[PDB]
Parts: sequence; structure tokens; C-alpha cells
Amino acid sequence: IRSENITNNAKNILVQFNTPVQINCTRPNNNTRKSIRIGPGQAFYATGDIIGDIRQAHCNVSKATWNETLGKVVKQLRKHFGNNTIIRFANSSGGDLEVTTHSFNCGGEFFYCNTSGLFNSTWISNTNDSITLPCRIKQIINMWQRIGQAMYAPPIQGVIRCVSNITGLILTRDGGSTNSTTETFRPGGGDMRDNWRSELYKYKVVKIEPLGVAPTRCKRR
Amino acid sequence: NPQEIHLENVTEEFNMWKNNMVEQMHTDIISLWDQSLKPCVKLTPLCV
Amino acid sequence: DVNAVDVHGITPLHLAAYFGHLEIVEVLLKTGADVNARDNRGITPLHLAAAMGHLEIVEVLLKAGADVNAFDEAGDTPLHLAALKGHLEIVEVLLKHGADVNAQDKFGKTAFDISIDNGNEDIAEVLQKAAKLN
Amino acid sequence: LINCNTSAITQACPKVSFEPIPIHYCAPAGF
Amino acid sequence: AVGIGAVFLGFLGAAGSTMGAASMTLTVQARNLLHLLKLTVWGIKQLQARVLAVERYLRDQQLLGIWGCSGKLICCTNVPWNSSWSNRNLSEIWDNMTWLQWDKEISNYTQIIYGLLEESQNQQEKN
Amino acid sequence: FLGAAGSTMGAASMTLTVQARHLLKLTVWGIKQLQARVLAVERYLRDQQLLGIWGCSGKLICCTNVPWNSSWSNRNLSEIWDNMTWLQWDKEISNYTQIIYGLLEESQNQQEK
Amino acid sequence: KKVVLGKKGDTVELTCTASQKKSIQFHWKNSNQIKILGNQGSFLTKGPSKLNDRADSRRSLWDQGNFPLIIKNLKIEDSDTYICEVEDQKEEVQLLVFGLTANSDTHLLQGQSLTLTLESPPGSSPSVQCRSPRGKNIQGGKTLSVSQLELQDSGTWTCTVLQNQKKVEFKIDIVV
Ligand SMILES: *[C@@H]1O[C@H](CO)[C@@H](O[C@@H]2O[C@H](CO)[C@@H](O[C@@H]3O[C@H](CO[C@H]4O[C@H](CO)[C@@H](O)[C@H](O)[C@@H]4O)[C@@H](O)[C@H](O[C@H]4O[C@H](CO)[C@@H](O)[C@H](O)[C@@H]4O[C@H]4O[C@H](CO)[C@@H](O)[C@H](O)[C@@H]4O[C@H]4O[C@H](CO)[C@@H](O)[C@H](O)[C@@H]4O)[C@@H]3O)[C@H](O)[C@H]2NC(C)=O)[C@H](O)[C@H]1NC(C)=O
Ligand SMILES: *[C@@H]1O[C@H](CO)[C@@H](O[C@@H]2O[C@H](CO)[C@@H](O[C@@H]3O[C@H](CO)[C@@H](O)[C@H](O)[C@@H]3O)[C@H](O)[C@H]2NC(C)=O)[C@H](O)[C@H]1NC(C)=O
Ligand SMILES: *[C@@H]1O[C@H](CO)[C@@H](O[C@@H]2O[C@H](CO)[C@@H](O[C@@H]3O[C@H](CO)[C@@H](O)[C@H](O)[C@@H]3O)[C@H](O)[C@H]2NC(C)=O)[C@H](O)[C@H]1NC(C)=O
Ligand SMILES: *[C@@H]1O[C@H](CO)[C@@H](O[C@@H]2O[C@H](CO)[C@@H](O[C@@H]3O[C@H](CO)[C@@H](O)[C@H](O)[C@@H]3O)[C@H](O)[C@H]2NC(C)=O)[C@H](O)[C@H]1NC(C)=O
Ligand SMILES: *[C@@H]1O[C@H](CO)[C@@H](O[C@@H]2O[C@H](CO)[C@@H](O)[C@H](O)[C@H]2NC(C)=O)[C@H](O)[C@H]1NC(C)=O
Ligand SMILES: *[C@@H]1O[C@H](CO)[C@@H](O[C@@H]2O[C@H](CO)[C@@H](O)[C@H](O)[C@H]2NC(C)=O)[C@H](O)[C@H]1NC(C)=O
Ligand SMILES: *[C@@H]1O[C@H](CO)[C@@H](O[C@@H]2O[C@H](CO)[C@@H](O)[C@H](O)[C@H]2NC(C)=O)[C@H](O)[C@H]1NC(C)=O
Ligand SMILES: *[C@@H]1O[C@H](CO)[C@@H](O[C@@H]2O[C@H](CO)[C@@H](O)[C@H](O)[C@H]2NC(C)=O)[C@H](O)[C@H]1NC(C)=O
Ligand SMILES: *[C@@H]1O[C@H](CO)[C@@H](O)[C@H](O)[C@H]1NC(C)=O
Ligand SMILES: *[C@@H]1O[C@H](CO)[C@@H](O)[C@H](O)[C@H]1NC(C)=O
Ligand SMILES: *[C@@H]1O[C@H](CO)[C@@H](O)[C@H](O)[C@H]1NC(C)=O
Ligand SMILES: *[C@@H]1O[C@H](CO)[C@@H](O)[C@H](O)[C@H]1NC(C)=O
Ligand SMILES: *[C@@H]1O[C@H](CO)[C@@H](O)[C@H](O)[C@H]1NC(C)=O
Ligand SMILES: *[C@@H]1O[C@H](CO)[C@@H](O)[C@H](O)[C@H]1NC(C)=O
Ligand SMILES: *[C@@H]1O[C@H](CO)[C@@H](O)[C@H](O)[C@H]1NC(C)=O
Ligand SMILES: *[C@@H]1O[C@H](CO)[C@@H](O)[C@H](O)[C@H]1NC(C)=O
Ligand SMILES: *[C@@H]1O[C@H](CO)[C@@H](O)[C@H](O)[C@H]1NC(C)=O
Ligand SMILES: *[C@@H]1O[C@H](CO)[C@@H](O)[C@H](O)[C@H]1NC(C)=O
Ligand SMILES: *[C@@H]1O[C@H](CO)[C@@H](O)[C@H](O)[C@H]1NC(C)=O
Ligand SMILES: *[C@@H]1O[C@H](CO)[C@@H](O)[C@H](O)[C@H]1NC(C)=O
Repeated sequence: IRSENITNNAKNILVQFNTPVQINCTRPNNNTRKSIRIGPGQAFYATGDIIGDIRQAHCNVSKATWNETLGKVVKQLRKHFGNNTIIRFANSSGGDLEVTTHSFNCGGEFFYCNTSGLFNSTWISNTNDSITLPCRIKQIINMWQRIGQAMYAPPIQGVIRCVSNITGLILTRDGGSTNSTTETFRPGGGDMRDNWRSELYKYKVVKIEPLGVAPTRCKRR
Repeated sequence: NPQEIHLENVTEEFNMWKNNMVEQMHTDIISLWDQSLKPCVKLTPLCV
Repeated sequence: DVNAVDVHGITPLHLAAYFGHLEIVEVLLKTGADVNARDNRGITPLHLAAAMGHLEIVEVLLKAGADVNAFDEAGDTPLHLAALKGHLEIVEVLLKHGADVNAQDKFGKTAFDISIDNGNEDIAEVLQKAAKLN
Repeated sequence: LINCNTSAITQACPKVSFEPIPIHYCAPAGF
Repeated sequence: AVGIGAVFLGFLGAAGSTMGAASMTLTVQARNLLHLLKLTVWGIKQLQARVLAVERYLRDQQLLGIWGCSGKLICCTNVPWNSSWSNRNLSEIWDNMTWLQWDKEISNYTQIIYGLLEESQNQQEKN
Repeated sequence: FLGAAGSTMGAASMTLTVQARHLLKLTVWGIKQLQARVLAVERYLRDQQLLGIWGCSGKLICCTNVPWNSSWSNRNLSEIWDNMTWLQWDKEISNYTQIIYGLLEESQNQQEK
Repeated sequence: KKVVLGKKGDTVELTCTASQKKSIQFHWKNSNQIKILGNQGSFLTKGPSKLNDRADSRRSLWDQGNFPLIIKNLKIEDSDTYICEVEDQKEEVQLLVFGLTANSDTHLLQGQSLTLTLESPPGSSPSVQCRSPRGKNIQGGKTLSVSQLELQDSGTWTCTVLQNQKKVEFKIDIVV
């Protein structure tokens, strides 16, 4: 884990993984449910169903691998604090949709994934399932580059798929003066400089001054 | 072919939060995203 | 495109009325989107604006000249979908903008009968007040 | 009242393919 | 950055070594110095990098040759060494210290060192 | 190197020591910029190779023991350093430039002996 | 040490101060060091507190150098200090929230007494100065009582509450 300052809740805590957590995700090729509605509001019900099923996706994460990875993470995180102190995770507190939900793009299509079912945990010291994350495609996106909003093209009808690692993790500690117990950690991010710092962590640019001046016992002429 | 030279006895500070390298990477990625992804509607607030 | 249309007839104004973004609605109105866009299932942006409960975009669309008595393939008015989801403020908005309380769908369902089948009494009372003053 | 007027730009928006590629940074000469 | 740009970092090795060893190995390290878009658009950028390396090398060589040491890696100059710059023995700097810490010592003074070398070479050319 | 030519002789003698410290379109202009830079470097190395004969190689200000006729300067030479610039002075001695270069090279020839 | 006052239901704008004009990361913490908001790039991140759903900020001013704090539906338990963390600054503000009202809502007659009710936050001692259209400039402390309430005393009395040389006005419902 890397931070500006432990025991300050403003700074993010970047976590690097020794092993990759495989996440794979898909958009379905067509509608599968196709619900039949007889009651009133049927036209709006059908329009909402088609405009909701045109943008729906799921991401599968291996439960045992990610649980064992966060089992390494909690043991590493107990080093900087007390061992007997209970520490636990929680979902996102609130804010914009890029902070409350995972936001990533595949093929120019934006996915907002609900990571509330992922970060459910609790831990007590000295003591082939595949989880599914529902992700929706949102057209209106708050730009990370600049203050403002943008709407892009509607999604492509074809099947789109992304299989990828999980290399790093971004956390914010809830700083709290409540008995120094039950330290809760919530996912954060959004500042992409923190994302580039997680990979350019060991690099420094320098210039070369090859001209040197020294005293000695020599003589000239 | 990359050239990588290993030093023997050296101790240098590698503070990475004040790295100036990022405040360039970020502008390069903004240039890439502005050249590549053109949105249909782009709204930005401008204050006098 | 401002007036872009897909195979389902759904416009970007329909999306901006569904997701409740007022700024995109105003911007698309200023650039010249159709305020009465028609799709294959008969849904205008006013139905999606009224059903989800966002008063701003309803006001903005009704201030541009959207049809207050738009009929879909099911014959439902936006007032019917306003009273179906229990949005009272939207209901007096379309009664201030002139919605007919006597309109019929393809099943014979009035907004009064929508309100009393859903157990919504305060909607029924204010629309009965509006029908008494009609 | 502070004048804060939002500016909107409508642009032609075609479909593109998104695939990030590994890039290196190379220091200039003398660095 | 091939060639001259590689040998700008060519002498960067053994930077933490002994002060007396690097000055002897300067001579050895200097002796050790030795489809459409690829050649129209991509090639001119590496050409720019190479000519920038050549321009930097000639600028550094000209600045070195101001003081009468053109083409000399090691040269002795008739400037006397003021005791206020170092006030330390000759033995301990060459037997204990390294180049990085020594330039950290004389970064305050090297600006007037370069000027006094220029003035001494000017006085040498005057007589 | 042609800049700051408005100064006089004695000022330029000090400031020379200060001096010591659409794709096809872009390619065809960048290639001419590369011609400018490479021929500038080549001219610098050619002039240094020429100056290596005279013994002043690598040195901006040099001194020789080559005799100077009073007929070439045809002036008392005291006031040429303060009020007269380089551009007029080069046009004063334009006819007598090759013979003094020939005088330098043989003077360095007996300087070898 | 700036202090602002509330009206128990309105909005209060608490601003920071910046000069670099680059939309620098900032936050908002109370005296218990609990996060309230915070800028992460160009988004808004609501802090995990009891001031979650009602806190807001003006996003259009972030590029100018102003980072405001907008709090809607203001209540008396939110009267606490707040900290700006723009760059390395530790500039603090104080919020003072109270409510002034009466006990009799509508049932009042001619020739009775009038009583007031002020819910002051803990750790303060404000001063209520009343002002009447009839000229009854009642001066007193926190609790005030009027012994005369007849037909000529109709209208909304403006009893302003002053503390630390800062005062805010209120309204009084009188139905005779
Ligand atoms: C982290 O890194 C990993 C890996 O580095 C990232 O994972 C990658 O994610 C990519 C995004 O989906 C994905 O890219 C896709 O690959 C598809 C398969 O490629 C293979 O087949 C093609 C064709 O045979 C070969 O040329 C290629 O070399 C491969 O062998 C491509 O087919 C995809 O291109 C399509 O989608 C893009 C999306 O914008 C379109 O722009 C593009 O034009 C293509 O569109 C076709 O397909 C869509 C959907 O089917 C149709 O709607 C459309 O009309 C086109 O249809 C034609 O082709 C289909 C068959 O596909 C056919 O049925 C139809 O009739 C038409 O002929 C796209 O390029 C990478 O494969 C994937 N990598 C791996 C290893 O899995 C990961 O995302 C990264 N993480 C993050 C966060 O970014
Ligand atoms: C990194 O985080 C630590 C927190 O662990 C920061 O230390 C904190 O600094 C503030 C301001 O200097 C301290 O506040 C002061 O508290 C004393 C009472 O202890 C009070 O009298 C002062 O008026 C002031 O409010 C705070 O106590 C302190 N916390 C700890 C645990 O030491 C530190 O500033 C951060 N930054 C750096 C660069 O270290
Ligand atoms: C993190 O997890 C919690 C709980 O798992 C989520 O809290 C849920 O938030 C929604 C709204 O954000 C709540 O719905 C609300 O219900 C009340 C009921 O009266 C209604 O009045 C509101 O209008 C709203 O519909 C929901 O009840 C609440 N869940 C629980 C168990 O309290 C939270 O949203 C999650 N955060 C993220 C970013 O995923
Ligand atoms: C991410 O997933 C979690 C659960 O996997 C979501 O939390 C759930 O959110 C819904 C709606 O926000 C809650 O439903 C609420 O139920 C109450 C009582 O029936 C009702 O009054 C509300 O109107 C609303 O329908 C639900 O309780 C809550 N928790 C669970 C365990 O399902 C969370 O909202 C998801 N995140 C996002 C951004 O949607
Ligand atoms: C908390 O847990 C850490 C685990 O890293 C303990 O650190 C160990 O301390 C002992 C005694 O100094 C060493 O021999 C071990 O090498 C340490 N590491 C491990 C992995 O066991 C630490 O002692 C525990 N207690 C406290 C109070 O910090
Ligand atoms: C987060 O974890 C809690 C428990 O730590 C879950 O609450 C239980 O969920 C199961 C299955 O949904 C229920 O059978 C239990 O009745 C719940 N309560 C208790 C006290 O066990 C909660 O559902 C989890 N949330 C997510 C999104 O995974
Ligand atoms: C996710 O991580 C795995 C590591 O377990 C990656 O697999 C390696 O990929 C590199 C890159 O070419 C290969 O050189 C290795 O041989 C692979 N190892 C194994 C065991 O397969 C995988 O490529 C990563 N996923 C992505 C999209 O990069
Ligand atoms: C070494 O340098 C110091 C300055 O760093 C010189 O000290 C000056 O000495 C003269 C008289 O000799 C004084 O008038 C000046 O005030 C001193 N200080 C400065 C800043 O010039 C010292 O003379 C030098 N010694 C040698 C041998 O060169
Ligand atoms: C929709 O998907 C289902 C998947 O079971 C398939 O059976 C059906 O034929 C599909 N309908 C289409 C492509 O029209
Ligand atoms: C994800 O896991 C669920 C578990 O039931 C499974 O049904 C689904 O097919 C999986 N999806 C993918 C893309 O692996
Ligand atoms: C997707 O991930 C799940 C869980 O790790 C795995 O069982 C499944 O085989 C994966 N599907 C792929 C890689 O196509
Ligand atoms: C995750 O791992 C911990 C210990 O490693 C275990 O107690 C817990 O039951 C695991 N959870 C799941 C869902 O497998
Ligand atoms: C624990 O925290 C509560 C809340 O601040 C406080 O009232 C209590 O005194 C604390 N107890 C201890 C032992 O610190
Ligand atoms: C580095 O320091 C060790 C310390 O004993 C020494 O043995 C070694 O020779 C040093 N390395 C070099 C290159 O001098
Ligand atoms: C410097 O060297 C001399 C002679 O070797 C010695 O007497 C003196 O103590 C040394 N001084 C220091 C500071 O090492
Ligand atoms: C060499 O330098 C180190 C660090 O400055 C010092 O501890 C040591 O005593 C020095 N040795 C000699 C012989 O001066
Ligand atoms: C050199 O200059 C730096 C500038 O900050 C100063 O801190 C340092 O003390 C100076 N050293 C000497 C020896 O004058
Ligand atoms: C002047 O030039 C002549 C050649 O015309 C030469 O013989 C003579 O030595 C030169 N110098 C003087 C002082 O006459
Ligand atoms: C040259 O100038 C000096 C100084 O004014 C003067 O003494 C001398 O006579 C002049 N010589 C000639 C030939 O004019
Ligand atoms: C140089 O020679 C040309 C040849 O005619 C002559 O016109 C010119 O005046 C000469 N320049 C002088 C003497 O300065």
C-alpha cells in the first residue's frame, strides 16, 4: 500500500496486487426476458423494458480468488494499524456516479458497475462460485478531464466483451474519532493522476551534469 | 533493444507523489481523449 | 445528430427525458430537437418525463409546445402515467397546462379510475376539483 | 449575480474502436 | 537516442564508486563509445532526437574547450584552488567521498569557478 | 549567431563570450528544418577544422604573432573599437582577406618548426 | 474565525479560498474529523456522515477558485465548525443554527399574553431583539414574553436574533 499520509483521511491509499484477479464481462446479444404486461401503462412499460434491456450487462469476478486477494490485503493493512483492531470494508458513501459506481469503457461504450456487492466484508482478528456485478450503460457522463457533462452515441447492437485483470485498488479510510475501532474503508478514486501514480511509482527523471571540478596536486604549462 | 545500467552503491530519494512526470501523462491522456472520442453533446460551465 | 433516430424510434430527447437531466433537455431544445418526437410504441418525451417524476423537464417540454394530450399505441395520456406512479405535482402541472380528464385509452381507463384503482386518493380529489372547475 | 453561462457544443459523433496500447516514455538527450 | 544519446548515460554507471576510480575509468568508458509511415513520418523524429544529441554534445564540448581543454577528458589548469571552497584535505575527498556529494558541496561555488576559469584563460591569451 | 549585430566592436567582443553558453506538409517542412540544423553543425565543425590549422582550435578569442600591414587597415585603429561595428569593418578588408589567411597558415608552418 | 447564522430551513453558502486557479483537491471536515465532501479530479464525493443527502456544492465555480458548501434543510444539530483543506490551508468557519417560533399556532384572541420559543444550540447565548410595526422594540435575552396581544398587534413581528455582532431576522405567526 502507498499513501501520502497514513492516519489522514483525505489522502487515497493505493494498493498493488501481487496476483491478478480475473474479471470478465459481457453485454447480452438480445433481450432474454421479454415480459408480457396487460395492466395499465403497458406502452410505457414496454418502452422502459426495451430501453433498459438495450443497456444492461454483467461482470463476473471469481469469488475465491478475490476473497483470498483481499485476505492478503487485510493482513497487509493491519500492519500500519493495531492488530487487535477490527477493520472492515463498506460500499461507496455517495456522490457522482463515477465515484459511487465503477466506471470503465469497452469499445467506446461506458459501463457503470455496482461494486456494493463486492466490498461487503467484516473481519475479526485472531480468528467455484463466481460473483456477478450488475453494470448499466449510461449515456450522460461527467467528464473527468474538465467540469461538465457529455452525451455520446447509443450503444452498438452487437455483443461486446472484456476480459481483464485487476491490478490495483483505490481506498479512502473513514477517519473517525469513535474509540479508534471499526475502521471502515470505502472505495474512491476519480482523480486520474492517482491512477497514473499507481504505475509510475518508481520512476524519476534527472538531467546529467558531466562537467566536474576537483582540486588536485597537478600543475599546468 | 533497451539499455539498462545497474548502479552499485547509491541511495536516492524517489518521492512519487510530487512527481512532475504525471502532470504530463495526464495532459497527454486528455489530448488523446479529446482527439479520439468526440461526444455528440458536450456541455461545460463557463463563468465570468 | 440532434434529430437522430434509431430502429426503435427512440430519440436522444427520449433518453434525456427518461434519465432526468435538465441541462441536456434544454440544450437539445435550443439546438432544435423535436418536442413531439414519435416512436414505434407511441411514447413522446413527455410520457417519460411525467412517469419518472422530474418536474423541471416536464415544465421545459410543456413550455416549448409539447402535445399535452399525446396518445400512444395504448391510448394512454401522460396524465395517466403521471397518476399511475403516484406523482401528484406532475398531475396539477398537466392540469395547469390543460390535460383532459375524460380521455380514454384502448381499455377504458380514466385518470380518475387509474387513481382509484391504485388507491391514490389525493390525486383523485384534486383532479375531481379540476373536473368540477372545467 | 455572477455570470456563469454553460456553453454547449454539438459535434458529429461517429463510432470508433477503443483499445489501449502500451506506451513508454523516453527521456530526451542529456537526460 | 541511439549513439550519442546512449553514451550520455554511458558514463552514468559506477556513479556511487570511489572518486579516484571513476577518473581513471573515464578513458576506458570513452574508448567504449561506438512501412510508409516508418521512414517518412517516424524516421524524422528519431533524426530530431539524434541531431539534438549531437547539438548537446557539441555545446558541452565547446563549453569544455573554452578553458583550453578541447579534446581532453582530463586536463590540468593553472587556476589556484581557494581554501574557502573546500577547506578539507586532498586525501579524504579522493578516498572517502563520491561525485554526487561533492557536487552537492560545490554547487554554490561552481558558478564562480566557471567564470574564474574563463577569466584565467582570457588572461593567459592576453599574455 | 547572426543576432545582436547592432552592438559595436567592443561590445560584440564581450557578448560573444556570453553566446558561448497534412502529414506530407509537416514532413517536407521538418526536413528543411533538419537541413538547416545539420548544415549549421557541419559548418561549425568545418570552421573548427579550418581553425585547427591556425592553432586557435576550440577558442573563441585567440592571439597570433602574424605581422599586420598598416596598409590593410589604412586607419589609426584607435576609434574602430568603440564606434564602428563588425559589418562595416568586414567590408573594409574584403579585398585583403585571402592573403592574410595565407599569411596565417605559413606562419603556423614555421611555428611548427 | 468567521461565523454564519441559519434560519432552520434555509441554505447556507460556506466558501473556501484558492488562488492557483487549477481546481485543486479539497475536502470538508467537522470538529470530529468526519469527511463531508471532497473533490477527486472533477467529480464530487459525498462523505460518510449524517450530512449526506442534503449537502451540495456548486460545480461551476471549481475552475475559478471557489469551493462552496451548500447545505439544504438546515437543522440545529449541524451547528459545528467546518474546515477547508485547499492546498495546505486549515481555514475554519462556524455555523450557528437556531429556531425562533411561538407555541400558539392559530388559536389566539384579543387581550391575552404572547410567549416565544427559541431553541438555541448548545454552547451559545444569543440575544433576541424584537421589532413591532406598532413600535414595541422589545429588548431581552433568549426567552421573551409579551403581556399584551390584541387586534392592533396584528401582523408578523420581526424578532431578530443577534450574536457575535451578526443578526438574522424571523417571522411570527399571529392569527386573531
Ligand atoms: C484490458 O486489456 C484487455 C486485452 O488487452 C481488453 O480486452 C479486450 O477488449 C476489447 C473490447 O471488446 C476486445 O476487442 C474486441 O475484439 C473482438 C474480437 O477480435 C478478434 O476477432 C477479430 C475479427 O475476427 C480479429 O480481427 C481480431 O484480431 C481478434 O482475433 C473484435 O471483433 C471487436 O471489434 C468489434 O467491436 C468494436 C467495438 O467498438 C467495433 O468498433 C469493431 O468494428 C468490431 O465490430 C464488430 O463486432 C460488433 C460486435 O460483434 C458488431 O456490432 C459490428 O457490426 C462488427 O461486427 C462484425 O464482426 C462480428 C464478429 O465480431 C460479426 O458477427 C459481424 O457480422 C460483423 O462482421 C473488438 O475489437 C478485445 O478482444 C479484448 N481482448 C481480449 C484479449 O479479450 C480489456 O478491455 C482491457 N480493459 C479495459 C478496461 O479496457
Ligand atoms: C499527516 O497526518 C497527521 C495525522 O496523523 C497530521 O498530524 C496532525 O497535524 C495537525 C496539525 O499540525 C494536528 O492538529 C493539532 O492538534 C493539537 C493537539 O494535538 C492542537 O493543539 C493544535 O491546535 C492542532 O489542532 C494533529 O493533532 C496531528 N495529528 C496527529 C495524529 O499527530 C499531519 O499534519 C499530516 N501531514 C504531514 C505532512 O505529516
Ligand atoms: C451502499 O449500500 C446501501 C445499503 O446496502 C445502499 O443504501 C440504500 O440506498 C437507497 C437509496 O440510495 C435506499 O432507498 C431509499 O429507501 C427509502 C425508504 O424509505 C426511500 O424513502 C428513499 O426514497 C430511497 O428509495 C435504500 O433503502 C438503502 N438501503 C438500505 C438497506 O438502507 C446505498 O445506496 C449503497 N451505495 C452505493 C453507492 O451503492
Ligand atoms: C447496488 O446493489 C445494492 C444491493 O445489491 C443496492 O442496494 C439496494 O438498493 C435498492 C434500491 O436503491 C433498495 O431497494 C429499496 O427498498 C426499499 C424497501 O423495500 C424501498 O422503499 C425503496 O424504494 C427501494 O426500492 C434495496 O433495499 C437495497 N439493498 C438491497 C440489499 O437490495 C444498491 O442500490 C445498488 N447500487 C445502485 C447505484 O443501484
Ligand atoms: C502485529 O502483527 C505483526 C505481523 O507482521 C507482528 O510482527 C511480527 O513481530 C515479530 C516480533 O517482533 C517478528 O518476529 C515477526 O517477524 C513479525 N512479522 C510477522 C509476519 O509475524 C507484530 O508483532 C504484531 N503485534 C504488534 C503489537 O504490532
Ligand atoms: C452484505 O452482507 C450482509 C451480512 O454481512 C448481508 O445481509 C444478509 O444477507 C443474506 C443474503 O442476502 C440474508 O439472508 C441475511 O438475512 C442478511 N442479514 C444478516 C444479518 O445476515 C447483505 O445482504 C450483504 N449485501 C450484499 C449486497 O451482498
Ligand atoms: C491477466 O494476468 C495474467 C497473469 O496471470 C496474464 O497472463 C500473462 O500474460 C503475459 C502477457 O503476454 C504473458 O507473457 C504470460 O505468459 C501470461 N501468463 C499466463 C499464466 O497466462 C494475462 O495476460 C492478463 N490479462 C491481460 C488482459 O493482460
Ligand atoms: C577565497 O574566496 C574568498 C571569498 O569567498 C575571498 O575573500 C575575499 O577577500 C578579499 C580580500 O582578499 C576581501 O576584500 C573580500 O571581501 C572577500 N570576500 C569576497 C566575497 O570577495 C578570498 O580572498 C579568496 N582567496 C583566494 C586565495 O583567492
Ligand atoms: C434471443 O436470444 C435467445 C437466447 O436463448 C435466442 O433463443 C433467440 O433466438 C434470440 N432472438 C433473436 C436473435 O431474435
Ligand atoms: C457469471 O456467473 C453466473 C453464476 O450463476 C453464471 O450464470 C453466468 O453465466 C456467468 N457469466 C459469465 C459471463 O461467465
Ligand atoms: C469468466 O470468469 C469466470 C470466473 O472466473 C470463469 O469461470 C469463466 O470461465 C470465465 N469465462 C471466460 C474466460 O470466457
Ligand atoms: C473469505 O475468506 C475468509 C477467510 O479467508 C472466510 O472466512 C470467508 O468465509 C470467505 N468468504 C467467502 C464468500 O468465501
Ligand atoms: C467511545 O466513543 C464514544 C463516542 O464519542 C464516547 O462517548 C465514549 O466515551 C468513548 N469511550 C472510550 C472508552 O473512549
Ligand atoms: C560498495 O560498498 C561495498 C561495502 O563494503 C564495497 O565492498 C563495494 O566494493 C562497493 N562497490 C563498489 C563498486 O565500489
Ligand atoms: C589533514 O591532513 C593532515 C596531514 O595528513 C593531518 O595532519 C590533518 O589532521 C588532516 N585534517 C583532517 C581534518 O583530516
Ligand atoms: C568517511 O566518511 C564517513 C561518512 O562521512 C565517516 O563516517 C568516516 O569516518 C570517514 N572516514 C574517514 C577515514 O575519513
Ligand atoms: C548553497 O545554497 C543553498 C541555497 O538554498 C543554501 O541552502 C546552502 O546553505 C548553500 N551552501 C553554502 C555552503 O553556501
Ligand atoms: C607590408 O607588406 C609588404 C608586402 O607588400 C611586406 O613586404 C612588408 O613586410 C609589410 N610590412 C611593413 C611594415 O611594411
Ligand atoms: C592616433 O591616435 C592617437 C590618439 O589620439 C594620436 O596620438 C596619434 O597621433 C594618432 N595617429 C595618427 C597617425 O593619426
Ligand atoms: C575592393 O576592390 C574593388 C574592386 O574594384 C573596389 O571597387 C573597392 O573599392 C575595393 N574596396 C576597398 C578599397 O575598400
